[PDB]
Amino acid sequence: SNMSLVKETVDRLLKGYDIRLRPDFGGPPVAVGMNIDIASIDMVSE
Amino acid sequence: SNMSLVKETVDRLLKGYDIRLRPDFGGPPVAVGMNIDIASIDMVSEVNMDYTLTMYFQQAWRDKRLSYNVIPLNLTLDNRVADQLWVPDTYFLNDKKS
Amino acid sequence: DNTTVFTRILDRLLDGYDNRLRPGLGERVTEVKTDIFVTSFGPVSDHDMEY
Amino acid sequence: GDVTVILNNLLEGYDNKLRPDIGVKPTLIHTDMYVNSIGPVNAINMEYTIDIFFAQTWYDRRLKFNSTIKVLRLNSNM
Ligand SMILES: *[C@@H]1O[C@H](CO)[C@@H](O[C@@H]2O[C@H](CO)[C@@H](O[C@@H]3O[C@H](CO)[C@@H](O)[C@H](O)[C@@H]3O)[C@H](O)[C@H]2NC(C)=O)[C@H](O)[C@H]1NC(C)=O
Ligand SMILES: *[C@@H]1O[C@H](CO)[C@@H](O)[C@H](O)[C@H]1NC(C)=O
Repeated sequence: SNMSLVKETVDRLLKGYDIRLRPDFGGPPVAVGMNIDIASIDMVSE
Repeated sequence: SNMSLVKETVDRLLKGYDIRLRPDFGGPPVAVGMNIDIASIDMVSEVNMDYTLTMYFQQAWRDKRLSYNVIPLNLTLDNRVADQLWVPDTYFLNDKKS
Repeated sequence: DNTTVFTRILDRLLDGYDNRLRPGLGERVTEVKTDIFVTSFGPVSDHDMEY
Repeated sequence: GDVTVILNNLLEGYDNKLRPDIGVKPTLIHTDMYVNSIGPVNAINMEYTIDIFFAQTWYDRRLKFNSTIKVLRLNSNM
């Protein structure tokens, strides 16, 4: 079943994962790409 | 070192401590003294029929469970340890927002 | 993969640490050096007497 | 009683991070709404208030159980 594969994979990926350290903690910087989808601009108050 | 003894004392105090039980749970009532330092009376609204006040609200009581005789000095602790201690369930009846 | 070394430094630092005792609790005063960068001084409300 | 062991068996080895049929087929969700009140219409802020009971139904075969009981009726706790 694909459920067992996905569960094993997700358990392995989160096996011993340190949230305190970023990707490439001591190495080069990580590049973050940003998208924005503006749904509304509500109230422009003077 | 001194900090090691203080840490040992605090760990001894808080191990086996039941926060669900008041001090003297099956005995005489615990006396709680209150004192207040009023810092502001801000808005006195006739529309809402209320007033806002800011205060330092201090409650003092005795808990024999939290007694220690090794360290001779008073212990100011990180405020989060309040979550691990019993505190009286004081409320304000005429309070609307706090 | 040098992330495990830093992970070990981090978990060894907190090994035996007690965040309920200020540093120097029985020995000295803890000195806190402070500074402020005001990114924006907001509006003033003379009605509420606040800023 | 027996509902406790049913609930314990349903949640053993259960990963709530994965939708049912996560790599097989899409999850089909039937939706119902009951409108208790369509509140005030604010025309200066271009909005209206509405209170509803929102109901969602789907199938999770990890939650399948064989018992004399036909339906477990639970509060928010689970
Ligand atoms: C209403 O008041 C009570 C008590 O003043 C609040 O309960 C306290 O809630 C905080 C945060 O949810 C608890 O801290 C948490 O501790 C756990 C470890 O037990 C930690 O994993 C969390 O990260 C967090 O630090 C605190 O223990 C808890 N104290 C008591 C005595 O229950 C409650 O949150 C207040 N409710 C609201 C809506 O403000
Ligand atoms: C602890 O506080 C009390 C009251 O504030 C004071 O009388 C006492 O001397 C203090 N103890 C020490 C060791 O400073």
